[PDB]
Amino acid sequence: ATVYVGGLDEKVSEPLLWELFLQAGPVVNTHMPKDRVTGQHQGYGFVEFLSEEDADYAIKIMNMIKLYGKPIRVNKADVGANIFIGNLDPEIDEKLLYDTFSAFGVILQTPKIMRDPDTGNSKGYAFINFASFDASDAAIEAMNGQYLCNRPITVSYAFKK
Amino acid sequence: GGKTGSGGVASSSESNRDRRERLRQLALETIDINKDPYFMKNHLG
Amino acid sequence: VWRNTEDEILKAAVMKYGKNQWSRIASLLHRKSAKQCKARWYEWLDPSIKKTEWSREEEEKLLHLAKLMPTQWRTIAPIIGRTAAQCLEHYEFLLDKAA
Amino acid sequence: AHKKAIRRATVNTFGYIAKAIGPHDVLATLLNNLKVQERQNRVCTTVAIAIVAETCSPFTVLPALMNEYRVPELNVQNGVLKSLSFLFEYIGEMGKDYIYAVTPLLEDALMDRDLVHRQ
Amino acid sequence: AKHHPDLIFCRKQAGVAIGRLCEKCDGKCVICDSYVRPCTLVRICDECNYGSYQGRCVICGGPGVSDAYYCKECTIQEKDRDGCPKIVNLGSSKTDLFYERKKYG
Amino acid sequence: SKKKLRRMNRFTVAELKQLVARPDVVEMHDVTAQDPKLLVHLKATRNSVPVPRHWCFKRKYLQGKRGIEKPPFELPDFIKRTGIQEMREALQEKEEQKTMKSKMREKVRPKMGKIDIDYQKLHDAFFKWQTKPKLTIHGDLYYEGKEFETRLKEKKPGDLSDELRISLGMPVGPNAHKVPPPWLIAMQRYGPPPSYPNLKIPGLNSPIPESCSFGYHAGGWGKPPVDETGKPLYGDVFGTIDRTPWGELE
Ligand SMILES: [Mg+2]
Ligand SMILES: [Zn+2]
Ligand SMILES: [Zn+2]
Ligand SMILES: [Zn+2]
Repeated sequence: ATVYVGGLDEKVSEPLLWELFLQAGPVVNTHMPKDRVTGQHQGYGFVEFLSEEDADYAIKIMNMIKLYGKPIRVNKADVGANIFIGNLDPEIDEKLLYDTFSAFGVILQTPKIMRDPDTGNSKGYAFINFASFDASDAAIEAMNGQYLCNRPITVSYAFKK
Repeated sequence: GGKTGSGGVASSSESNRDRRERLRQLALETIDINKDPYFMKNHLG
Repeated sequence: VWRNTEDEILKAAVMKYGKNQWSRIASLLHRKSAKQCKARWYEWLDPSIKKTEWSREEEEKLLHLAKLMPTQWRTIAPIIGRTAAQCLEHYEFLLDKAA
Repeated sequence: AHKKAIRRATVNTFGYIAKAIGPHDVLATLLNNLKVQERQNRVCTTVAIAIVAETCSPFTVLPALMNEYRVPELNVQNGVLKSLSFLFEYIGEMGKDYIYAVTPLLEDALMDRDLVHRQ
Repeated sequence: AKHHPDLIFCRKQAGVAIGRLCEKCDGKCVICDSYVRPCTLVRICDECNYGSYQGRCVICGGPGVSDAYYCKECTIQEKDRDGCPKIVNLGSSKTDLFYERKKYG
Repeated sequence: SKKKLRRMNRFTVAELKQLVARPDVVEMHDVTAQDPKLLVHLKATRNSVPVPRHWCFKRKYLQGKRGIEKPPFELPDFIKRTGIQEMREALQEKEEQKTMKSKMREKVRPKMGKIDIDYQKLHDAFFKWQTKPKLTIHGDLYYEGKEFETRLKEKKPGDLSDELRISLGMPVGPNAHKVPPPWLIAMQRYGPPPSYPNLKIPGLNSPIPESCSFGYHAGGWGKPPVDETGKPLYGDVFGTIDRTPWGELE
């Protein structure tokens, strides 16, 4: 029943946190046990919502939730660990893509489709940072060459800017 | 010697009200001069 | 008499105004005159006055003096460094502890 | 004064000269008195604001009372509360227009600022 | 008078004798101690109206000059229905001030 | 001791909680009442009002309210409109600049009619612009700290706010309905949260809220969920008497 609010926005108060937990499910406790001096939330928070499937679909919905604009992570309570991906589908979404590829590692970057500014359709390319380099190994090995959404995937550890 | 155009001299109530105000500014001063974190004025003065 | 509250308001006044403007300091207090504000500062509140216990040097002094100049406490006092009221009470004190 | 006849008559004449001139100026010099310290004068000014408000209709003097309740002193906040006590007893049945203006002040005072606030 | 808790009323049955006020006391209510909208007249107990007690201040006790009333608030809560509201005891304050004076001058 | 015989009478709390018809009502000390069956029956009567919380507290009541600092009273809107506030501010600052000399001087030579305020605005403010505040229903006693409770029992996702949507990166105002919160995307993706089978999503499980557009560019309502036959996944994402008051003024 316990959920980790990471990326908890510096000013997104327990009001916003538990008002989002209540709008999704039986919000029985949200808590930002925080820095005992600065008072600001800890960047890590513990929220209990009584139902396990409630917490599950809550974590499914609260990925990339933009508290104070920054995506707030809700889950179970930067060395270059990114995978770049070719042959991507233009029908893809970033939340759905995190839901798909995230089982090998959580989304330490939201999956950005490298798409032009002129039209707004994908070029078959993307990039997203996983948790670990071992996570990049697993993700890109179970997603390398296999059949993605529309175009069979092609993903490897990140080429950096 | 005096001067013309003046009002009188304040009665006890005005003199005591001004004394209390002066005593308040005094204490705000010395509280600063000791850089006292721990003092506050509440909404009843 | 004087209360801790008057005393602290005096200390603060003096520390702002200085030790020759007793009349405005006396305006700051209620039921107090400049004569009395001055007397209090120079009897008790001044941080030059020391409130310790008597070194036995100080007490042999006190006894020798209070015999050489009998009853003259404002004259005895500065020669030993405490106010005349302290010298006098402590002198009677030694006298009765010795009696 | 030590005599109650004098203070009663004094409050009445504040009413009369408020009837001659407008209310505003006498009412401003009366909120200033709520800045004094001895209670008998402040209780007598509290009855004088009630009278001014009842002669020249309450809608003239209420906003200034309700605003004076925002200055940070004990004695003036209790001055405007006691003044409303008197005023509502005087106007009697016409309270029904100002009851809604007033109540948000009273709940604010009944959540303490002092024992005397609640009293 | 709602001000001094140390005093007491006759409280015995009413009558027909109107009640009277001394000049110090003139104009106020007898329980509410107000100054306004007086509605009904006061009626006093026959015992507390007998003899020397005729025509006095219910409150003061001096020479009565005017008729006592009840404020509209006493009339609405029905506190005018309790029989003789005459204070039958002098209090501490009368004799107290009297003695302070008689010592002073 | 006959006191201890009365104590031998004193039911256990589970004794009480058993006999009475509503046990929730029974508190700890209820056992100590010279009439516990009465007491609990009277605590279970409709519309009655429970004793104030602070009868046992060792500190007194708002004496405990003590510590923090408080903002001054806040005037009603219909009284702000008349601008008495800034008027009296101006005079307060002037008189704080004044010194004792000038104060007595104006006591002796008043500046009559320095400033004024008009009637008919006070009259409109009391007899034509007044409003009923939010009142409390019967039985909501106040206690120390009631006013620092955000709210609760608000189980509904449709209830959005302004600070919420702002720090969500979503708009508040009249376009709130056409403004989708960050939850609707994964709502359409994997259902509503599984404590809220009975929540309907604006734009994902319910029709587009009026003048909002299904779409996947910035500001749209997506590709509405349906099955492989054409049946919506939750609700309908596409949107498939004489109540007159009886005696009322014209
Ligand atoms: Mg000259
Ligand atoms: Zn009388
Ligand atoms: Zn009465
Ligand atoms: Zn009688």
